[PDB]
Amino acid sequence: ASITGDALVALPEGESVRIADIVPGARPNSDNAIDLKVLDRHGNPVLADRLFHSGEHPVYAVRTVEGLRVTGTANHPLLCLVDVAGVPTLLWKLIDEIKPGDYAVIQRSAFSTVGVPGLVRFLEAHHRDPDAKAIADELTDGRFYYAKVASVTDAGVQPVYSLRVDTADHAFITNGFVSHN
Amino acid sequence: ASITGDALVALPEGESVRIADIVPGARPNSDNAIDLKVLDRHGNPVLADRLFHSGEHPVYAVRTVEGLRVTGTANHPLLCLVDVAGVPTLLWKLIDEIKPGDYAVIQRSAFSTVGVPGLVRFLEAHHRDPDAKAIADELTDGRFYYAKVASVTDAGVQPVYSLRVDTADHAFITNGFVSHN
Repeated sequence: ASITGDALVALPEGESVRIADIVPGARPNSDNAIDLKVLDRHGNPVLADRLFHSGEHPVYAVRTVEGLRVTGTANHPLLCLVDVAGVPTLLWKLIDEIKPGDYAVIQRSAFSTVGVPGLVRFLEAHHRDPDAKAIADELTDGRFYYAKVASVTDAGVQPVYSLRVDTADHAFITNGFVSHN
Repeated sequence: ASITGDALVALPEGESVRIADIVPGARPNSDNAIDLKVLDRHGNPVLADRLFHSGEHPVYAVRTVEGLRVTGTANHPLLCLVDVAGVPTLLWKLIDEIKPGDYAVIQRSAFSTVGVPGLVRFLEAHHRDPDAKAIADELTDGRFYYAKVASVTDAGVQPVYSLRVDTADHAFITNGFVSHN
């Protein structure tokens, strides 16, 4: 939480909706019950049960080398591909902490460059790490794309929204980016 | 139904098991209850509740231009990309009917060339077909690969197996190929 009203929330069947339109005319600082099917971290349909309009807050624009962009608050978490002691790990980073060069995870199903950054060296260096094969599988999922962050810029103060998704993961797709509730 | 005991059944976490090993030593012509999580048509975990060893039957080897191969009976259904009046449609074809040049659907998650054959012409020709966008989405899923069939050859008479998957679709992954129960 939270992102700007223009973010497109990925829905099933190649469909998508701006978050400000899920509860058209939602009051600022309102907790609204909804029953929406939304794509999760893997592009699979999951249930979102609350639309929160959290009022207006300072917001920052994260832009990708490819031109993708998402605007949300400083503490809004986006899933990034992080190098943790040699192992490429999928981890939530707050917008606050994203810097150019970071790799944000993109869910390709949200639409209707080359390789997992650092997987090769990881494989040849590790590989016979019992979970090296399980790791490779997840990173390697064909629905993922790793976009290089170009810039995180101040975007002003804006009305800001979030969803509540019924999932242990609590993630949804906003402009191709994997967002946390 | 049915395929040869060597077919690898795709399981979650990059794991896989030969179908003859799900119920080691299963009797020929036996209906066996199991509780196995298996990947479905999209690489998502689904429940398989029966392992059938259907005795020995004539079997045929379907080989792909890339070298992929699956061996099963004449009436065993494999999901293929078929041109139905200009629209690339995912349809079950029996091994009996597969010919070189056909495109079998491969689920990439079963492992740990270029483009949807005929989608472009379909898009430029159709596109503003209300479901043209929903269609493009499914065909376009990053987890799919379309392998060109090179040959369907007689493979002899062999003990043959099948799973029962708890799904309206009734599909499972066998050697990368999307098989029907």
